Amino acid sequence: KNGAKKTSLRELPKISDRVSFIYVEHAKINRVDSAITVLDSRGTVRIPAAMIGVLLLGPGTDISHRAVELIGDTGTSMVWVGERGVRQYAHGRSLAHSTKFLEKQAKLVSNSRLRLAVARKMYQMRFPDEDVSAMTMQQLRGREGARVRIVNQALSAANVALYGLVHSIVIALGASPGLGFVHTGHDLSFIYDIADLYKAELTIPLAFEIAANFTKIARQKVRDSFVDGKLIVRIVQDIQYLFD
Amino acid sequence: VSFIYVEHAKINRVDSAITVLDSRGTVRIPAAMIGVLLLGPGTDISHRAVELIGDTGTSMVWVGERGVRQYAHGRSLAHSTKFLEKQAKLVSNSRLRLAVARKMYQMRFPDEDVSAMTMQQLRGREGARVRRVYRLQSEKYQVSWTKREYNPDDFEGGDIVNQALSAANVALYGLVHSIVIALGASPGLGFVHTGHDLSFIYDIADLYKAELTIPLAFEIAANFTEIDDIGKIARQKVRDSFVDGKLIVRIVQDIQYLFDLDDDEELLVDTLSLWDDKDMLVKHG
Amino acid sequence: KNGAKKTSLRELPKISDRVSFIYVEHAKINRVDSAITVLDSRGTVRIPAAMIGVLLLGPGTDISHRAVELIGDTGTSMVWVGERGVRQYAHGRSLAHSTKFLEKQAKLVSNSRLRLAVARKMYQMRFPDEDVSAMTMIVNQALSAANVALYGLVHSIVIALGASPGLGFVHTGHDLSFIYDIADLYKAELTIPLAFEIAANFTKIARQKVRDSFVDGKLIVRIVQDIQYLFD
Amino acid sequence: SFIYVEHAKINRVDSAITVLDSRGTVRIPAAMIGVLLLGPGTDISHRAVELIGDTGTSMVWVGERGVRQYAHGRSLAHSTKFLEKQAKLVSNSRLRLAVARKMYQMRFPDEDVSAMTMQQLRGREGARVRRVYRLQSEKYQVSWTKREYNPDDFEGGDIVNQALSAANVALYGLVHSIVIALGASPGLGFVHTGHDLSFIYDIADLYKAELTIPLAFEIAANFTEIDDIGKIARQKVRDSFVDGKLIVRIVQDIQYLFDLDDDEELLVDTLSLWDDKDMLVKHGVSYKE
Amino acid sequence: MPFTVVTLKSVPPSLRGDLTKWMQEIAIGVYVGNFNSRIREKLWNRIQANVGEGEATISYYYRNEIGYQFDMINSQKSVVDFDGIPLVLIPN
Amino acid sequence: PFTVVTLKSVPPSLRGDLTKWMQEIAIGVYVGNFNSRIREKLWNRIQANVGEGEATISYYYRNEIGYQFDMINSQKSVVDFDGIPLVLIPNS
DNA sequence: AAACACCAGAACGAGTAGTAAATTGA
DNA sequence: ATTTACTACTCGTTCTGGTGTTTTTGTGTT
Repeated sequence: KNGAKKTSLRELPKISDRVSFIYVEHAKINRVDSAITVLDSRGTVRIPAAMIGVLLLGPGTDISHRAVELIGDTGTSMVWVGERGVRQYAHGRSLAHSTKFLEKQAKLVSNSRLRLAVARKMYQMRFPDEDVSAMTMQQLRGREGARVRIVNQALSAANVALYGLVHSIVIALGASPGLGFVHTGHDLSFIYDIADLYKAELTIPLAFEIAANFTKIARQKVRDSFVDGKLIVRIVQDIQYLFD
Repeated sequence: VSFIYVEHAKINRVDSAITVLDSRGTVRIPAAMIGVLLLGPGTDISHRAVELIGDTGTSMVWVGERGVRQYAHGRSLAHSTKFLEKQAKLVSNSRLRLAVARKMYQMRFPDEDVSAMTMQQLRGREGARVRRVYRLQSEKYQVSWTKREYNPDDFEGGDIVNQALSAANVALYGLVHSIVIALGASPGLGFVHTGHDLSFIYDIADLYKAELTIPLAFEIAANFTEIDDIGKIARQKVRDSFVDGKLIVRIVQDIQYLFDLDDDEELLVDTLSLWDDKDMLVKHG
Repeated sequence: KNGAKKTSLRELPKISDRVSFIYVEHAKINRVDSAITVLDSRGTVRIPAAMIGVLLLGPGTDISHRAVELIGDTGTSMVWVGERGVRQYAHGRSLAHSTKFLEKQAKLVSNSRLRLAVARKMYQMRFPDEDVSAMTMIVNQALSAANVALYGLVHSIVIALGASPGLGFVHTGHDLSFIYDIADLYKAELTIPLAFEIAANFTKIARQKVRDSFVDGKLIVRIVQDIQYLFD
Repeated sequence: SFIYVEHAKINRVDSAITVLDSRGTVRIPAAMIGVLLLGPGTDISHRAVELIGDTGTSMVWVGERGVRQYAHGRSLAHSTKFLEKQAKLVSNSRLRLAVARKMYQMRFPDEDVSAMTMQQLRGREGARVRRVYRLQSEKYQVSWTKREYNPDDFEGGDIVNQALSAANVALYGLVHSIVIALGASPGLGFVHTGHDLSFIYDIADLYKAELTIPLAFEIAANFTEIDDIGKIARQKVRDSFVDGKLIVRIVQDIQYLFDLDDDEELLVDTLSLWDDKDMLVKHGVSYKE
Repeated sequence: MPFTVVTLKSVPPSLRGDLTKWMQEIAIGVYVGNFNSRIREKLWNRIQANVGEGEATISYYYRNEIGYQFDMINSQKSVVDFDGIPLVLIPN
Repeated sequence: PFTVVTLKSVPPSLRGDLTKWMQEIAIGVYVGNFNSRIREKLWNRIQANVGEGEATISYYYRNEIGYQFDMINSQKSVVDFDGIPLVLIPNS
């Protein structure tokens, strides 16, 4: 045996019943006694992995192959961040033994008219109501532009947690971060799309609040926003509606 | 492109280059020479490095011992999706999904030709060929063999051959998964195999099975006994076969030959192996 | 010091957020390390005496002064049951320092007109419907078991408010008259049905039966509200 | 009619009980007990409780010489005469004045008080109380200024504030015991009310002026702070109780404040069948040593 | 989504650090975690097996007349049925 | 809610006291289901009758992870990772 | 390079058995 | 008679550091 065993799927909890995300910096992760570990000056720590959906790893951080082996084996994910933004989305297994979501996602995105229909659905979901959308081709580019038009710190932080939790639920449902209906030309299209639906209603309010209140500080408001909004379920709902 | 393998080392970063500390010594590699980066046991990669890899389109795949396993992965090669979308197209429309099924059933039957036969006769011909090659190698290695009877849970509850057959097929699945995900394709969008998350990979593997793995299992079963750890030595034999890299250059081609991606845009594989000391623009010592 | 400290009033749980009763037999009870211990052949059990409302002390048992001193100080009640029926009660403290229900009880029971009022409201609240109102002046084992558990639980509830068992509108002529009266209400609905279902046995079980009965019926708050709105 | 037991064990034998002390086994039938007090070092059977319940005998669990109460039982012959005569009486704003007047006069024998109002009576009560306080103070040359009843903290306090409190608590306990033994209720009060032990405070205010304050002052005069004043107080009161003359005038005051005739009075007779220095053995107790 | 608590005594270190993936450590041999029934009814068959000679106990939130249930493996503390309620025992 | 206590190096005048509002399911592990004011008074009855030893309590709640807990005089600690409480284990 | 099984011993806390001292926390 | 503080002495469990190994538990055209 020479070790413990790897997890299964019926000993794993869904992402609807989990914590959202953790942060880590100036540390170094490892494996020990069939477990995970963290080590800063303040002292050792440990980390449950079957009760999280995202890890974030900041500067001065190190990590070892035998930890990744373990985290991935649960359904969790890894994300390296910094002063410039997120980077190096990593992930392991997916908590879905069937591929219906990917099949239908491809059946859609192959054709172009269905792609356009779903993109219009999302364009009208981006805005406060239903009849506020516009039935045009590219005037919605200027629409989104005008809608976009010591605070970028909170902007980023929230955007990072958002991207990560999306990535997690996407791979746990069975979708693909590449088969996107907008933003295409990369491998994170479905992610960069699904995240703009909530960037507006989440990032900016508390970002401005913080930037006004000058005297880390954001990640409590971000988690409270998650717990209240119920993102982890509303997103699954949006997706089952967007693909049917 | 260039592929690479690292193990028993400790990575870190310099201005725009890598450093791989080990027992022999240290190395240096500007990141615009790497391509894929197959990490491995005994490796502590840093953060300040990763944020470089990400900024060069380089890939990375936490693997076992010579790709016998796949444990994680990051963003694919150069952040592209050609294979993915051209796979989704071919599998969605049910007229193309056969032009790439009776097309792959051909490359493993070189003599015969089948462009008219359909999805139900293929099955019955494939099955017969496999039943034939199995008995062939059986009577070659003077072994008893009737069929592929087993149970997934009670692995240690059957004959000695099925054990190693399964183990080697699994290591093959592992390497195939690794390379596939490193390119940008998808496992589940399969043509002959349906539903399961790892179908395209079974479909690929069925090409390489009958020339690499059963000639391994039957030997492994003849020259060994019940009081052993056959499930360990199969993995090690396939690890020893995967060293050179005469199966990472066939896969890229057997992929680019299905999706019909052209010749000018093809990929050129190079299974490098560091500490050859014949390189250019690579500090050392 | 020289021992642990006694129980306060805010560290106790109300009688509604509690277990109902626990049985005992052929054992010996004592205080150990400031706890309540029960010894017997099978072994040695300890008792959470603040998450309970009554004990029943069957044959063969022995108990010591320094154990009742501790039980009483919670709100639980001791009762020495027996094959022949119930036997004498015990209670140390009342979980209330108001003395209001008792004031109104005395006020009401002093006179006789509004005593007979409740006397006939008994027949009213007892029998199924109001149209049946008449305002005109092998099974015995389980029957007595349920009746016993009910008597004890009634005693606990009564004392848990400030009330007295001695002021009996009917069954008077004793000190346990009030609880006899209150128990007459829920006897028929609960005692006899299960009594027959058991007396039809082919092989104690009454305890599981009555426990599940009370759990489904909410008997605690039932009786509490009955007494409230019967004295208000 | 009363009894006290300690450092013993009990069991039932043919309508009689069988104690078990160090020296020998006393015995007594189930007719002469009446009331029954129980003290530390007693474990009691089930067949004995059966009798003590099936005969009308009372059963109580008390500290050393009834200085504290721990549990109850039923009442002598299961009667409520005191309870009924207390409830019928307290539920009348007019009839609930004469008994109060009586209680007020038991502490003012020289003057009559069946003309004054309740509000005016507490003034003279406090007057007499402060008078006896200052009197005992000047007698024992003790620095006394006033009372302080803090039911939360005992630490700071004052030596007399500490000893009189404990003596009054022991008195409360014995009164509680006897009261519950008769059949009355401690909540149906006349002067005090709003709490479950008000009748206790009242019927103990009688004896508080002659039994605990002089004791407290003689305690505070010739003792120190390091000593366990709270332990010696209840011990002195236990000694004072061993006699049994205060268990008698209480029952005589109960039957007198509710206006119960003589033919209803009961026999209050203490008993001590086990001594270490005297001989007290007679009349039916068949020592089965 | 009940509350679950697990205790472990004299077990291999390949079960004292694995269980720290679901749960969390507050003291020695004391592991506390919140999750639902299907997960724990698997974790219990996972700990019945790879424990060895040592002991372990589980207790979860429920709805009975007292408010919880529990079970044991290889522990000397038995369990008795006090006419509906579970009470721990300590034999001789 | 559901409450779990842990005692280490305490007088025997607590391991038998606490057995009234709780049960002993293991050695140093006391289990109990009850409400909030009782809990918050016990946690002070225990803070002073402990002496040199150490104890721990954990109760059901409604947070992002699903519980809380408190520690007194332990060599462990408790740290917050941006809203969530996680244990610690310092260095020599 | 990183992480497990194994063994040797060293340190610290739970459990039982007798002695003296009280009847209790006000 | 019952129960607690206090002591000394076993017995057991846990902590920690040096060694020698292995990179890992294994359906998928039955």
